[PDB]
Amino acid sequence: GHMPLPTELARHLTEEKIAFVQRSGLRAEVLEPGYVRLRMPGAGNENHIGSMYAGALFTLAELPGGALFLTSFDSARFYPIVKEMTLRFRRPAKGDIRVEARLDAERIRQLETEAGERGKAEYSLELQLTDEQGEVVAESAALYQLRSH
Amino acid sequence: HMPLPTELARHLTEEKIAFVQRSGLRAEVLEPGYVRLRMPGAGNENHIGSMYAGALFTLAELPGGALFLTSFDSARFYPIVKEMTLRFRRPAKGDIRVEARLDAERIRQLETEAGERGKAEYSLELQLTDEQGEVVAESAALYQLRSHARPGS
Repeated sequence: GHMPLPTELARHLTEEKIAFVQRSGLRAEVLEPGYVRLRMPGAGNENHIGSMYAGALFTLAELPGGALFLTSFDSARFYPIVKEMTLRFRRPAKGDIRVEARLDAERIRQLETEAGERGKAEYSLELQLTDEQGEVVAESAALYQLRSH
Repeated sequence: HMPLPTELARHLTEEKIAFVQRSGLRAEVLEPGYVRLRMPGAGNENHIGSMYAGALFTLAELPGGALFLTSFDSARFYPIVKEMTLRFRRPAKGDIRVEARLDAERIRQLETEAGERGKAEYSLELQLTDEQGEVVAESAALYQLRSHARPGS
């Protein structure tokens, strides 16, 4: 079905399940069906020139893929496969950086219909990572393949 | 010649950036125009039995900075990554490695252009491999070698 895990529990999962992610201090601000918002703290994630390291920005952009899948898709029937991800670093990322990712229920229905019928469906997430002033510091594009069990 | 002695270059590569240090990334070879790094599988696993995508990205991305440390005046210039594509080929199990190079001539062209114009771009197209030599991921990235601007300018 599409019943997401109880929120508070899902937040701990998102922030702690993967040690690599847990060590970065990544926090989940919102975990809803069709909408996730995460925050990567600047502290501890700085690079060699006073801004967020590219790998931390990548992690922030990558996580919504799995988080949004769990809150929006029927995980008992399908599973996601990430084919590739592209990051564009537009400006120095200073302070805490956030990202929002959306996929409405209608889109999920179309995708799962296709995945169910043909065995797989392709979809993507194009996100904007923003700083405290709302400026876009980086943009990501991730190509996913919805696969049926 | 070498812009930095080996142990110092290795220390900077593995520890200058805390995010990288925490991952346990190790430099196997660091020389002008050539670097080889290794990301341990232990501690970098995702929830499904293979290396987390973020660890793969870090391994694939760092060669840009490592080559900078071994090939250029690392006080006069600094590197930045502009854009990068990472393609996942198969679950990455065990320790994963990557190697990258810049020929002598390209190094000269880059420092000259960065010195005269303030910036110069260089790209890297790399393959990450597991202990059996299987290609687990492939990346393409654009970096910029930049000179420090004069404060107040």
